[PDB]
Amino acid sequence: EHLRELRYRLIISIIAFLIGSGIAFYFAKYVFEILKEPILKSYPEVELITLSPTEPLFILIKISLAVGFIIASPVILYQFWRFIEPALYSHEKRAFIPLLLGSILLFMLGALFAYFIVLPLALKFLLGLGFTQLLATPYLSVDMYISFVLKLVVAFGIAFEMPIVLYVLQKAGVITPEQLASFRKYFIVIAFVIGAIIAPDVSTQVLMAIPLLLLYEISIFLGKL
Repeated sequence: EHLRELRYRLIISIIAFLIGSGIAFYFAKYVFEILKEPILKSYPEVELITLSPTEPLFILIKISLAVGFIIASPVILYQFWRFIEPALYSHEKRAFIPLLLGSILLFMLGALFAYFIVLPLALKFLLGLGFTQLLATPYLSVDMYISFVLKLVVAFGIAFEMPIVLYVLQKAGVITPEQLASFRKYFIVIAFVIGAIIAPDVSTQVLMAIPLLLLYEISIFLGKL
């Protein structure tokens, strides 16, 4: 039965996923403007053009999905939690609700952080480094950028979860604070691996990474038993 529950909770997450995608589809052209402002106001000379033959949808869809995972996270986190505790780890259920709410706001926070802190600071190191304006004007490619923004905004939105998800793991006794202090070095690559999978150059890869690592240090810090 431990095996069937997953097949009955996963479908509840994907089905809700398609609901947040259908709704977002309409707010795609809107959410799309948002993702442009950072560049349309900071560097108006920079020109973003669809190098593609006529693929403005590919961008509208990719967005309508990721962001769709943002508005649907409230259900996703719910199904997730209700599949592990009290299910298999915790027990009390008064600690369940606060888990949902917290994890919920932590998602919006994890989502806001990147879009308002990471992404902006990223571009600054991408083309905002010195008077290197001559090598970049009708050069900007919407894809590279847009694709970057989203992937970056999501990875961070989720990454933020590790804490709470790991916090509960420790309180239950599955993982001790020390076991992590010994995984510090190994995790460093993790943050540098994910940081390389979405960031173009070192400056960016390193940038975003640090924040995750740092937050991961908060988790262990919370290790107050």
